[PDB]
Amino acid sequence: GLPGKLADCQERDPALSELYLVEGDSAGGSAKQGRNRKNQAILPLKGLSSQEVATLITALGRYHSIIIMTDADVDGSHIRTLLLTFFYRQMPEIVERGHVYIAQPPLYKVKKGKQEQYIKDDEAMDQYQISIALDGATLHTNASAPALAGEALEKLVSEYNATQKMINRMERRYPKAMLKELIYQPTLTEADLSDEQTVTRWVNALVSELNDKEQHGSQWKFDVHTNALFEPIVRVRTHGVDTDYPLDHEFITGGEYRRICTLGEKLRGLLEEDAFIERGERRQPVASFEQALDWLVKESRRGLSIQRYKGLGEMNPEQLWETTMDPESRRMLRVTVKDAIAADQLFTTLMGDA
Amino acid sequence: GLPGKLADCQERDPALSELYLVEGDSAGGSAKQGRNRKNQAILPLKGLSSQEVATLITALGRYHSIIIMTDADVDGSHIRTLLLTFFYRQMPEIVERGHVYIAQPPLYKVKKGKQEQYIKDDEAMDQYQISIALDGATLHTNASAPALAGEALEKLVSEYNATQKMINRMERRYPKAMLKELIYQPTLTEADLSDEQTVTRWVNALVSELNDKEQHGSQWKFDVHTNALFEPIVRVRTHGVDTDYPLDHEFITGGEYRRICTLGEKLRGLLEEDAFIERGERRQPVASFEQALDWLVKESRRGLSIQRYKGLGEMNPEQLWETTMDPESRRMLRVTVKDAIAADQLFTTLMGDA
Amino acid sequence: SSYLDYAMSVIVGRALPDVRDGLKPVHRRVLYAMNVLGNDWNKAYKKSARVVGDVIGKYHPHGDSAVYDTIVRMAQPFSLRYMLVDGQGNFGSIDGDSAAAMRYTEIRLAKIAHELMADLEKETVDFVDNYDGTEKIPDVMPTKIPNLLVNGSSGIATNIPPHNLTEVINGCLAYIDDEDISIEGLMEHIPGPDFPTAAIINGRRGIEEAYRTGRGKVYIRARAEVEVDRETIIVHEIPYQVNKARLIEKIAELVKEKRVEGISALRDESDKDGMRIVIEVKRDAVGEVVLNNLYSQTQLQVSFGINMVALHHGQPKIMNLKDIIAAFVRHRREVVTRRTIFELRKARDRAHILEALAVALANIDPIIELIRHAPTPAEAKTALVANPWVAAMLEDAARPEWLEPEFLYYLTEQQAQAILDLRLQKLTGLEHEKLLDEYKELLDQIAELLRILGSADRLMEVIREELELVREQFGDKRRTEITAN
Amino acid sequence: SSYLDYAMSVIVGRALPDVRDGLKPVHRRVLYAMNVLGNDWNKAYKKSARVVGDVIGKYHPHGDSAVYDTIVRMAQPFSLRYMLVDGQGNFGSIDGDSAAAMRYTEIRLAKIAHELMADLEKETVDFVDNYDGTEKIPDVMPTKIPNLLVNGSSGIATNIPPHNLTEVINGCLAYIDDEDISIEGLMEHIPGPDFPTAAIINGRRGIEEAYRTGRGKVYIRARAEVEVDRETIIVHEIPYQVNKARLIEKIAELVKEKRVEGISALRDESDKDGMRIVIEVKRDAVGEVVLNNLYSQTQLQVSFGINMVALHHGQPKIMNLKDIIAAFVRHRREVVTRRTIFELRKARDRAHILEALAVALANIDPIIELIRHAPTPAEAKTALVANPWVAAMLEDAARPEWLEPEFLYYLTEQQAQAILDLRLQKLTGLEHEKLLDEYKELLDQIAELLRILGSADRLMEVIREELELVREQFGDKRRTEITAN
Ligand SMILES: [Mg+2]
Ligand SMILES: [Mg+2]
Ligand SMILES: [Mg+2]
Ligand SMILES: [Mg+2]
Repeated sequence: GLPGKLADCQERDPALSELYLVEGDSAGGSAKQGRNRKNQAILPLKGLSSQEVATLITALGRYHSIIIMTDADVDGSHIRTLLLTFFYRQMPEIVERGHVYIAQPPLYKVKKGKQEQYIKDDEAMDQYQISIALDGATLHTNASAPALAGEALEKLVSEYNATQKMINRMERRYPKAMLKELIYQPTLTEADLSDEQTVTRWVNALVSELNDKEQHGSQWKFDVHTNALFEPIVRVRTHGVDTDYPLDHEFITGGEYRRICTLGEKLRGLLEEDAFIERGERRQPVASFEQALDWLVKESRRGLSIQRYKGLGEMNPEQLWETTMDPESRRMLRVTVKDAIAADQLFTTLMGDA
Repeated sequence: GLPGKLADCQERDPALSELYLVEGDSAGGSAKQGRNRKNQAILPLKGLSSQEVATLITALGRYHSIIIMTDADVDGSHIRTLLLTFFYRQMPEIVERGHVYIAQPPLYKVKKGKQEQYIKDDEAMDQYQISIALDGATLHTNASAPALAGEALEKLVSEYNATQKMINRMERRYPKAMLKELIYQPTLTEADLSDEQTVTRWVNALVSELNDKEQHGSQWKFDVHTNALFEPIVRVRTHGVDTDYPLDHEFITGGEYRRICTLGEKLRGLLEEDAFIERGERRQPVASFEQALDWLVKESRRGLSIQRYKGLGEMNPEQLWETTMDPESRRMLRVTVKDAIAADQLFTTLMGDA
Repeated sequence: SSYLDYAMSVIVGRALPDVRDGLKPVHRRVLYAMNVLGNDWNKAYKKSARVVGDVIGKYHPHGDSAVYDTIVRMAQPFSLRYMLVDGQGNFGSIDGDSAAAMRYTEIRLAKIAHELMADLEKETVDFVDNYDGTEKIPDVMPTKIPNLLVNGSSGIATNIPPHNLTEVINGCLAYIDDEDISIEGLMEHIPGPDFPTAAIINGRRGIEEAYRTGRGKVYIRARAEVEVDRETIIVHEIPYQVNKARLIEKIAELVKEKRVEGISALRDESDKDGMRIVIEVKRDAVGEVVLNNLYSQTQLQVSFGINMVALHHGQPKIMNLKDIIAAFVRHRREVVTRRTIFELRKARDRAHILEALAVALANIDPIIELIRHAPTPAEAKTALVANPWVAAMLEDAARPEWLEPEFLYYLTEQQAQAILDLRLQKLTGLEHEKLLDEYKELLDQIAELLRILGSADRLMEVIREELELVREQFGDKRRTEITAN
Repeated sequence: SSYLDYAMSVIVGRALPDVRDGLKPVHRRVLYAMNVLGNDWNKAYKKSARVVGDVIGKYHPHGDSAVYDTIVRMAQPFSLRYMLVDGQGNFGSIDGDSAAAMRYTEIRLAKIAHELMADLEKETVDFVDNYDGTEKIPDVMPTKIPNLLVNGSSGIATNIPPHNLTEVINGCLAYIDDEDISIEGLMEHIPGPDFPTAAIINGRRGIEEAYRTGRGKVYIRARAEVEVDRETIIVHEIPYQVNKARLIEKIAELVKEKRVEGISALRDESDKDGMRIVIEVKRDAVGEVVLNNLYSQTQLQVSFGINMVALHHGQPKIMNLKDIIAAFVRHRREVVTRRTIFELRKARDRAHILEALAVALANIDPIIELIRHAPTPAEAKTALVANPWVAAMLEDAARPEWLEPEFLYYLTEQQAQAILDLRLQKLTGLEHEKLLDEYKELLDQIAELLRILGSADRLMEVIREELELVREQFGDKRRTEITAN
């Protein structure tokens, strides 16, 4: 029957009680040793859908808020997919009314000294690294703004990273190393292109830099194409094969190269080359702004440890409580009828034929 | 049907053909890649007795000499037991007529230089170590026989080992270390017991030796019991507990202590303490005969390697051929109706209830 | 003997534990693998898969899911009264819920396990070959804990219940003062079993009978209380080796067939605070009449057929309480002795090495010249060998028994290479004085070790000190109750 | 992207091989585990269990029987055209007989596998984390063999047949001389697939179509001959990926239902001399009429649907013959370059260390004094740091690019400890001259490495030399026959 397979709760009123759904092998036990008897009920499942199980879940319900605890990985998360697709198909309305949710176990556990922290996302993990890095940090330049910190610094750091992200998003089209150097090199103007002497010396300065900085076995060269409008060209020999990259009139006109220049404009305006960075007790002179940011991060991480979770079973029942099922701590996520739809589709996709 | 499960042979006449029976997982494959198509047929079995299999074996037979290839270990050899017990029960006459045999894979593989050797038993492995050790060996003593070798030496070495074997067979009753020293110490006589002064000094000499030789944390002591007939007693404190061993009138009269004395008599007659042993190019002076025998064995083993087999699957099909199924090389063993009887009993024993 | 007597002798070798450390081959391999790995209690957690592989690879290559289960059970609080494995993650429940995948769960040795394998490096136990013959495994663990009594065992035969460490350490100390003490003198410290899952033992005759003849049948009952607010039964603890979930199914089935009566609501409210089974008595029915009716038809009451069988000398024996205690104390004596002898030998060998190093410094310059002279190390070595070279400090004990009488101060071939091996950092005038300390401190140690080996009562005092250290560090309160009525 | 696009991107990550070394994560882990173990071709055999555990423990903890099967298949002569694993023991048969237990079978790396992972230590490939993050695994193997072509692959999708190494090495060398060569220019060296289990390929259009469009369907037929003495059919070799035993059952079933006719005796005479299937034609029946009737109803004839799909840049691609060859040659360039750069760096760092050691000897006595002076090594160290100390030999290349301009001869903190670490044996006047050789020989090497990195055609000459070394050492005869008719 039902008793022996389900671990019910004291609460008798639906909409005041929540039913957890886990994979026996992953959290079946830990969930039970860490739940709260008052309002948390636990139904372990095993499956790829057991029919007896499917009659147990039906005979179960009662409970208004039903949580699905399952690993994020493709292999383990299947049990979640089978549920969503079974819901959408057999029970459409239950998903629509917002009764079904999806537990969101932390992806990280950061701890500095006595303090520990549970971070949900890789986006939140990024927000946390920036936060630490910046806290207590101030950048002393010789420019109009002797000290750059607080909200102002965050603006800079954000722009700098935004550019490096875009760089990596356009990496296949142009060498990552080159775009990084356009940031430091003076901007090339639509008007500048019309002149050849300025254009040639420019692309010469660029290439001349890349070569001196290159640690890997690569060879940079420059060439200027004459267009009846002068257009620079950067040829790179790597590894044994040389490819050439044209700086089209479009490129110099493109918003992508503008965001690179604007960044360089701010950086060059802040006299970054010569500066001091403190965070926050100590400081060290930096030759570049990125060298200052690398240093910030080296400080922020000095005494902390970071643990990544790959599965629920990695943590004790107590830990599982503090992270996933403690009302105050937990970070749940409700599923939409559009999400159950996608879970039905995925199940069918895996089922090439049936 | 039959084809696909059995690998038959060219030979059509029973009593001119042999059927091998193996455990698929152990030798199923290797047997087939190493057999001789002419007269060797192979029937792999898996099981704990498959019924389809049992109808395949019946539908099989044909073949006069049927070999059972199976590991010696208790876990793997079960398939052999199931066969013998099935034979005895269902087919009594086939075992009685001497049609069923049992392959005897080597327990060792010794190789010196280009030479390799396959040794069947631990008894044969002992005969081989002695053989090597003695080959080219001669013991030079100062006694009436300047040089002791050949058949004469074998006699000595055999007696010496026979005594050490008996010693280990009576080890629980008396300390192994003590009995070894009775060999070197002068014999105690029934007549000697009647005198106390001689008996006391004797057991004093014994104990005094054991203590000087003891490397472990043990303490030897002597005591003489007066019997209205004097009987020595050796008390040993080990580890923190002391036990005492009485040299009863029976002991001194016993054949066991006689074999120890006779050995010592020969050894003491051969002036073993001072001697030379050569085997055979070089030689080294020895303080004891056992020190000479240890040296022999240290020589014999110097350049050889020894591989012990635990399972058939440990060796390639070619190797399996040269050892177990090559008519000239192989060493088979026929089973008696009395052996099938014991295999029926064993099966039943494991089957506490059915 | 017959092939049958051997086949029976090996099947019994796997099934029975060793009276000395209550461990079977599987457990002893798994634990030793953890120790070699450096998977200590004070080091970071390691994934179960890491250990399971190491075991499968070197010591016990017979199924990954088998080896893991072994580690699991040694981690669970409900199956072992004193866990030998420290585990973080989902390790299964009393309900029978499985443990998480071996790649997710994390484990390291418990503080108590380091005591089980205390003095394992010092040649205190015999070593056997592994399956392939490339590795060596302990024939037994040099244990400071009487595990066979403490944690017990099960035969698939023998059935030994766990016992409180504190009680047992006492009983052991009692056997140490008087070797002749009776089973009733022991039962003054060891009243009975002490299961991890605390419960109530009703009969005291069964335990007295089992400590005396090695065999007996004892009663175990669930700790249930009746509660008002209608009427409800609440179980705080259940009998050892009892699956709580299947227990629940059973009661539900009984009420279905109506073999038991007076139950309206049966729910499992077990949570992070502890175990809690709820049975709401129906109206027109008594709670304790329903309870006793349950005891009579339910796994709530279980008789534990004690059958203390364990391999003493590689041979099966049915032993009473005293026999098990004595065996642990003989084992301690042996480990303690063998330990000392090894410690002494090592001390000798280290003091011998030091003497060469110390003499080297005083005569260092001439040596340095020699080193510069001979192109080949062996040629400079031979030079050091040819001519012999803190007098109060030097004044024979330090020298190993194996060392010849011959070896101014005489040098060994090995010592010559030791002087050649010494680095340039040791040359400083501060290392000389430091080494002088180690040397002198080792003399005081060898002298102490000799005092131990000689005095038989001294060895029995060190053993008693070790047992006390165990009772304090790892001792805890009782959990099951014995109520003879 | 959507959760579905990711879930599909990971399922495809396990299923497809990497064009560069034709290995899937499982194979690359298993092989790397063997290399770390020191399980070389020239070392003793190690039990399979030993490797399986190491893999399960550190790199791929997903079932022991899964990891073993992987090692098995890499050992079998009938499944791999060029075995990467050397195995001794029962490793299963073409019939489908399983391999022996992992505790019995023995294995070590094949000579060819050491080439697959040649230059793996020198930072020539990227490294990824393991499941727990305690170990690092190569993202790909720095292979000298075009395995994806040589040994092929299978998708549970992609289907690539094995190829002769000699042919392929040629085709690679042909692509090296002219980057623009056509698929027909390649097919001058690579006529077609070359299965481990030799057989007859009847159609040549399918292979030409597959080398051109990456997709095609080819015919494979058993090599059967009719024999007199009545009439009997004898199969010497069968189609790749064909279970011989089930083939036999099939023919027996066909004759039962009488879909095929003219067979009186069907026996499997396969033995240590090779494969031998016997089918005795009945009287009143033709042998080759029975044979062709078999081809038509039997697995004796099998069409091999080539479908060359493989992950180029972590992304799935359908590639023709040339695309696969080019990818191997770009991979070689990268490995060769990255190798050099590392070799150069290491040479620099070693020459830099040497310079300090050499200078130390000439000024050795003053140093020795200093060492005697300062009690603490760091105090003697600081002393060495304070004052700077074979001129022709010294005459900047040797110095690493990272080394500052500042560092008489200047010393590094690390170098100070290196002089302090040096042992007394190195002091001999023969070690000085020996070190002088290593130093000078490294200069000649760094100079050579620089010559390589500069000259782009030089790098393409070393690659060609490596391919030739592979074709000679591991090249062998063809086995399957192509008969376009
Ligand atoms: Mg076993
Ligand atoms: Mg409680
Ligand atoms: Mg997987
Ligand atoms: Mg052939």
